[PDB]
Amino acid sequence: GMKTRLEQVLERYLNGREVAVWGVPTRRLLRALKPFKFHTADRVDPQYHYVVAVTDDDLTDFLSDEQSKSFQYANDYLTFDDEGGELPFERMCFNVPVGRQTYFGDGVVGACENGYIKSIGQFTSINGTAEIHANHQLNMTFVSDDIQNFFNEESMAVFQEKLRKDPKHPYAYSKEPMTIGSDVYIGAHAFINASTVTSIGDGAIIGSGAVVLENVPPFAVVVGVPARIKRYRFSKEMIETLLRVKWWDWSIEEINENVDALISPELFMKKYGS
Amino acid sequence: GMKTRLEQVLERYLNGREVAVWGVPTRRLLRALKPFKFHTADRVDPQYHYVVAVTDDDLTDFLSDEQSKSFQYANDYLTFDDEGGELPFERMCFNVPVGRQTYFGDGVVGACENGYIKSIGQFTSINGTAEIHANHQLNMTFVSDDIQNFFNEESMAVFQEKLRKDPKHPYAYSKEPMTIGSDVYIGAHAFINASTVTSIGDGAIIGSGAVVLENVPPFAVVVGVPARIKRYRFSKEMIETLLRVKWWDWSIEEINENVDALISPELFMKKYGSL
Amino acid sequence: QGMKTRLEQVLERYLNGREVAVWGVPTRRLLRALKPFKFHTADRVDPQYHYVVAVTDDDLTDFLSDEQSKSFQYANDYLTFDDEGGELPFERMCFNVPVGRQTYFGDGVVGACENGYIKSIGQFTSINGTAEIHANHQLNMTFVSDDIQNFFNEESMAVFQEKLRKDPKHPYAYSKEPMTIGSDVYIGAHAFINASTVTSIGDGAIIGSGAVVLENVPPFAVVVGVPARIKRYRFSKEMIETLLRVKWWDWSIEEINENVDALISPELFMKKYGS
Ligand SMILES: CC(C)(COP(=O)(O)OP(=O)(O)OC[C@H]1O[C@@H](n2cnc3c(N)ncnc32)[C@H](O)[C@@H]1OP(=O)(O)O)[C@@H](O)C(=O)NCCC(=O)NCCS
Ligand SMILES: CC(C)(COP(=O)(O)OP(=O)(O)OC[C@H]1O[C@@H](n2cnc3c(N)ncnc32)[C@H](O)[C@@H]1OP(=O)(O)O)[C@@H](O)C(=O)NCCC(=O)NCCS
Ligand SMILES: CC(C)(COP(=O)(O)OP(=O)(O)OC[C@H]1O[C@@H](n2cnc3c(N)ncnc32)[C@H](O)[C@@H]1OP(=O)(O)O)[C@@H](O)C(=O)NCCC(=O)NCCS
Ligand SMILES: NC[C@H]1O[C@H](O[C@H]2[C@H](O)[C@@H](O[C@H]3O[C@H](CO)[C@@H](O)[C@H](N)[C@H]3O)[C@H](N)C[C@@H]2N)[C@H](N)[C@@H](O)[C@@H]1O
Ligand SMILES: NC[C@H]1O[C@H](O[C@H]2[C@H](O)[C@@H](O[C@H]3O[C@H](CO)[C@@H](O)[C@H](N)[C@H]3O)[C@H](N)C[C@@H]2N)[C@H](N)[C@@H](O)[C@@H]1O
Ligand SMILES: NC[C@H]1O[C@H](O[C@H]2[C@H](O)[C@@H](O[C@H]3O[C@H](CO)[C@@H](O)[C@H](N)[C@H]3O)[C@H](N)C[C@@H]2N)[C@H](N)[C@@H](O)[C@@H]1O
Ligand SMILES: [Cl-]
Repeated sequence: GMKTRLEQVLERYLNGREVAVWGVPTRRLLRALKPFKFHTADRVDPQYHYVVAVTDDDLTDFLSDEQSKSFQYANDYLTFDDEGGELPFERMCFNVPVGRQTYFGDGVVGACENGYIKSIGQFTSINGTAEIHANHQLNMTFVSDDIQNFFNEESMAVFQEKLRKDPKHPYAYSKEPMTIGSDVYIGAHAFINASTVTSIGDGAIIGSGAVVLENVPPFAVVVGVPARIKRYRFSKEMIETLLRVKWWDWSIEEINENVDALISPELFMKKYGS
Repeated sequence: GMKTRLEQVLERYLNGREVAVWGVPTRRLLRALKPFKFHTADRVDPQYHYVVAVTDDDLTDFLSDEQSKSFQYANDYLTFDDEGGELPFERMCFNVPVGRQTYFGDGVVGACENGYIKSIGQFTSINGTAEIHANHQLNMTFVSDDIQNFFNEESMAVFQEKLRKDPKHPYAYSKEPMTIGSDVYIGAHAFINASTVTSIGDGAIIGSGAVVLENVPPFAVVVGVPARIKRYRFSKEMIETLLRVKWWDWSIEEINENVDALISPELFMKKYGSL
Repeated sequence: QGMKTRLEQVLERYLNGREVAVWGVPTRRLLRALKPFKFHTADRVDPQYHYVVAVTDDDLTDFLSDEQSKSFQYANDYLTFDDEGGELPFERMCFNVPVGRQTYFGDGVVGACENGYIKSIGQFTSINGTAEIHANHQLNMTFVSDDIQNFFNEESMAVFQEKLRKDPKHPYAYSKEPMTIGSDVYIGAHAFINASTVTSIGDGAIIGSGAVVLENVPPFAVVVGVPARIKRYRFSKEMIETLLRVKWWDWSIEEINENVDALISPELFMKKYGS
């Protein structure tokens, strides 16, 4: 129903080639490949073939073969098992928009599937171990969720009605899915609570181990259990300039023309601050 | 003979059907499928077939397939590679009893296999990243465990004898394996120390990131590194009542008959006000 | 790669001209490692003629529960293909990284060896599989992303690398030594060590579960917390000094067994080696 990462890349780049499967195929992979022509990879030529590596180990083996030298990433090959891997173009993850050059792990892929995330910006870097989950209801006698597997139609109706009016947003009910900005960095073993967080601002840094229970302002650096603001990456004038310029939506050419201002915040302020 | 999750479900529900394997069969699967007829899934019909998706992606595929619309969870299908998934009936994980509708990840599966856990309650929800490990010996010149691979039988015997006497339970020696109660909730990146914890009480909530180094009282809410008690979910009076009522052992029929009391603590204390 | 996997180094050392019997579903990567050898799908296996390679841990568990495994000895006659961080009875390489005997860690630390963040990991060291070791990205530019560099032309890349190599805060662990992780070190679950700011986890160090380690851990220090702080040292300053000279973790196997009384009892260790 919803285009996988691989499905989006093939639409964009397969360009009528056949798919050369590198590695042991899976049922999920074969279903995704039914509309196209595909075969077990043997001799591969990027004029004729698109290489799908099934697992990361498959990709590792393929990138080690001399036959891969003529294949360029995403344009001519991809890994099937890496829904959170970044791409050179804006993509969808389970109906969540994800910007260019943004990566995350299966925890966040799940959070996208669970409806917890509104979007993830560009050039955002999320450690694979990050976790994003909602709270369960905290205003009933039980805290379990799978208890509802035992609920009949009537029990489940009252259960849902009280979830729906709970202002603490159990299961992120009746709140906005959170936006994760562009140029965000999230370190290892971090948690973001989907019941109380709607906003991880542009440029925000979430340090390793941080348990993030409330919104992170743009370009704030938060650490600790629970996450506290340690510092801001830039002055407020530089932050508001960054929020107006939005360099993370710049074209590739634009990124290179102004590389100097991207590596020097001082020149960035100088060029764009007024 | 320690039975997988899948074997326990097949024993209960297969009901003379044939197993239809949805996905690539692994050796762990074929060892588990030994007492049953099975084939590679092609056309399936829950009248003659119980479908075993091997991986999570296999189940995703199967459930995306139109042949699945007639298959009920656990009754007619299961994922083999999810030893921690919840079930509608009480089960074993490495001979550790697990209540109904309780789920957890591979780390807690590993804890069951390592012998760290006596039992896990009903309607308990444990994030898949939770870790439960014991301490190594802390009173020896060395802290390694795998050094013992180099011990000969006599060396190993003195090593084991000191371990068995250690009051601080390295490798959880000489202590009770821990209980995890019912209606327990454990967040992401949590840790429970198997050497120093014997019980996660009924109804406890363990916050994300919490490092749990001592017993968590029933219905306590613990957070932090290390975990400390921020509050209890219910009054002192309600906790005693809950511990007597034990709704988590109720029948499905009782859960629906008394759902009003499950949904409102206020009503629960009226209904069970005089025990 | 140019570089030998753990399995490649084990076969080189012990295969001894035998055929490889594959226990489990082979992978394309495994089949490439096995290419120069005669190999086959494990049916009946005999350690005189076969070396068993289990593909996954699940396969290893299966093999070791099969009666056919009784004759096979760890590493000498069988290994797991996909356990690059597992322990070995001899010192080995993980990518460019020396790793001592009976030392294990998980894929996070494997990745850290591949990234260039680790100089060496000592002997008899135990690292929980969830441990993470990563560096900081640049903190003195307009952006913090790394994959933005996938868009850099050659000129853009050059000014980017130029500034990075001048940064005294070591983004991507630039301009610093890769960290050494000592011998007889213990690292608990959900621990993090910052490769930008740490160059040394001393011998004997204990890093507790949940710790965020932002600076060097002295030898035999016990550190906990976010950020990690020293709770105690395992031994007195004089025994630490004695341990760092004796380096029992470099001892041979017979030495370990002859001196097991000193390894078990720090007090006897001291009377013997402390001068
Ligand atoms: C936040 C981060 C990116 C860099 O911030 P920084 O500028 O280096 O911060 P500093 O080193 O100046 O630290 C300043 C203060 O913040 C604290 N601090 C910084 N990072 C912290 C963290 N992750 N946890 C707890 N405290 C932290 C320091 O203890 C110090 O405290 P003090 O000021 O009270 O003495 C880094 O610490 C981090 O977490 N990077 C993650 C790397 C990683 O996880 N690897 C891969 C994941 S993708
Ligand atoms: C603990 C939890 C259940 C909610 O409890 P709560 O009482 O609503 O928490 P509140 O934020 O309202 O306030 C509780 C107090 O403890 C703190 N706190 C709450 N949760 C915390 C956590 N996980 N870690 C650290 N501190 C926490 C709050 O900051 C506040 O502290 P204060 O007294 O010093 O101001 C929830 O925050 C949580 O941790 N859920 C984890 C979600 C998850 O990981 N899911 C996976 C499982 S499948
Ligand atoms: C660090 C550790 C080894 C125990 O050390 P210890 O010498 O027993 O220290 P204790 O727990 O008795 O107490 C030391 C103090 O530090 C605190 N502390 C100890 N370990 C801590 C941890 N991991 N996190 C936070 N705080 C901790 C204690 O609360 C205690 O209180 P105090 O400072 O107020 O006195 C242990 O706690 C640990 O982390 N084990 C690892 C389990 C694991 O994850 N295993 C899998 C790996 S393969
Ligand atoms: N190699 C060194 C670099 O590694 C990390 O960044 C990497 C990610 O690791 C990688 O992600 C992949 O691996 C993750 C971890 O397993 C998975 O979650 C994810 N789905 C998967 O695509 C992205 N593709 C590319 C990105 N630059 C660090 N942040 C970075 O500082 C470090 O320099
Ligand atoms: N989907 C949305 C729900 O997700 C989580 O609950 C889920 C579990 O995640 C899932 O678990 C599975 O996935 C885990 C994560 O990989 C594995 O560890 C585990 N072994 C595996 O069975 C259980 N089967 C069903 C349970 N209700 C949240 N707690 C809940 O708030 C949220 O509403
Ligand atoms: N079984 C119980 C023992 O378990 C852990 O020690 C084990 C490691 O778990 C294991 O590691 C393996 O599993 C890890 C977890 O997935 C992977 O990261 C790793 N790559 C993989 O080789 C090593 N081989 C052996 C070591 N003794 C505890 N530390 C120890 O106190 C406990 O007694
Ligand atoms: Cl039952």
